[PDB]
Amino acid sequence: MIQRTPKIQVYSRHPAENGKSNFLNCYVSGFHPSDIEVDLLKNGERIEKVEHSDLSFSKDWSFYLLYYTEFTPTEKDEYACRVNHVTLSQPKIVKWDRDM
Amino acid sequence: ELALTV
Amino acid sequence: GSHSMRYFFTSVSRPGRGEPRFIAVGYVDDTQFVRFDSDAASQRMEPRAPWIEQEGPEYWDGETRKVKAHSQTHRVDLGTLRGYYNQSEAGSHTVQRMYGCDVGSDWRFLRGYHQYAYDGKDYIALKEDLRSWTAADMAAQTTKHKWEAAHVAEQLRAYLEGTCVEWLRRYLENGKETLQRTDAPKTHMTHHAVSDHEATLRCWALSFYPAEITLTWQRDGEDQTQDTELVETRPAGDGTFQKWAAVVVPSGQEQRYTCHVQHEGLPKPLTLRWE
Repeated sequence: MIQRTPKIQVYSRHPAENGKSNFLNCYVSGFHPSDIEVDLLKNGERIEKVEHSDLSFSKDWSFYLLYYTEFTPTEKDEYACRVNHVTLSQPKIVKWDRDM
Repeated sequence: ELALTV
Repeated sequence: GSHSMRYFFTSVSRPGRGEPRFIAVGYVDDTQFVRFDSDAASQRMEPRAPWIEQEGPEYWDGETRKVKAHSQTHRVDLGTLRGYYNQSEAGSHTVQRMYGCDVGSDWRFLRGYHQYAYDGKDYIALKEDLRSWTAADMAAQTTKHKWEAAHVAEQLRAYLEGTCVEWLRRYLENGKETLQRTDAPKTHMTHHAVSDHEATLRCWALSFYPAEITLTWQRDGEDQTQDTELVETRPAGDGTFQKWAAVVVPSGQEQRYTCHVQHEGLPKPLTLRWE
């Protein structure tokens, strides 16, 4: 069966500024089949109040989802996205990098 | 608005 | 600008855990306006854009009825597909269907589409004439025989040239502030050393709508397409999109490199420079 690996991006909606509320996004795209686990992490713990988009797909049939939560960046808080999917042999963690 | 089996 | 309405359907079988999960969504261009999820409590077609909410109870009732009928049809498809391919009960499988229409700048019909996939691969698609079928393997030929004998193309064509375009125009009108807008990308480039002899140059486009964009790096005017990391266009979550393209360059050659941004909201394509 066709299997396609998720492309994972973790990023803020607006340029991050400490003490200013924002939205943290994890966008996973290009994957197949649709069954996927996506969590947003704060200091390596699962963030509970995380919403996601409705399952959709691209011209090439691969799936995409946006997971998102409101957050206020600080100096010391570290964010990340944890994704598991049949194409990944272990969960993959992408760290949020604010200086890209 | 919305509009067959294989 | 040109416009589109497209509906997307995904059904996934779940061996011995009850009935297939069915998710439907509808979009105008890059703006989603409806969803249905077979697992949710409501069992209703639901609004996902503010300008759809004004549609009255007949609409919601009709779309809920039709969406459920699309779902049941995919439940049958999953059974039929497992028989065409001689597949066991033991494995999950996926049917996907997409249909809708494109209009031009003058909102006249440009193109219609009606496509299915099974397990991530093209299965059968309505051709450009809306009268004929492209079937991608022998199983899908069996579907093509059945759909030709039942005159399926004709009924699809009437929707795609007629109803589809009429509702797209109506949505475009009602959601004009959201849908008939173009937001030009806010562009910049970032520079970060990766060692004492190399730097990452990353060309950014932010806050743009619609999603379609081209970002390209040149070195002395020559395209660096094999050396460019291009991420997938991503939603900001506020109705606009973001994208970046990066190259790793030797330190000192920054001025050789230019980024080139193409978007329908730009009066001219932009060239960004390190000098």
